[PDB]
Amino acid sequence: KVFGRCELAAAMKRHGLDNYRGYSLGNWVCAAKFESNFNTQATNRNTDGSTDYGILQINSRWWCNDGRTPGSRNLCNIPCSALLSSDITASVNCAKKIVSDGNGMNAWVAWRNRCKGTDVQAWIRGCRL
Ligand SMILES: [Cl-]
Ligand SMILES: [Cl-]
Ligand SMILES: [Cl-]
Ligand SMILES: [Cl-]
Ligand SMILES: [Cl-]
Ligand code: NA
Repeated sequence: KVFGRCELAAAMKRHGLDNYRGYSLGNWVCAAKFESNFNTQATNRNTDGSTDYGILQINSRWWCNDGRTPGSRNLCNIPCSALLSSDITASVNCAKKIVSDGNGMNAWVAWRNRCKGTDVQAWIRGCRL
């Protein structure tokens, strides 16, 4: 599923991601825009052999099991394919664990490079929230 901007903002808010660990909704919508272009089915292979999955490009190196990242962990205790569903529940719950692990949203390199320090509120402007 490819979300619309306001549609994703509404879903993220409903799942309690807005202001989670101090990060406003705009930060999460911005991260998703540049990680996946709002596409739940997004996948990308990393140089080390792991793969990033879903709307927030969660890495099989640490967080999910895809059966093909030898030596990796599964800290969210989910198949990586669950991160590709049209329902973003699994992605949100995993993202909450990632952003809680000490480095905040810096875990998402696209957020650090393209969202951090910018007018992130622009990403939710105009939406009926
Ligand atoms: Cl915001
Ligand atoms: Cl594996
Ligand atoms: Cl393969
Ligand atoms: Cl959803
Ligand atoms: Cl933080
Ligand atoms: Na894994």
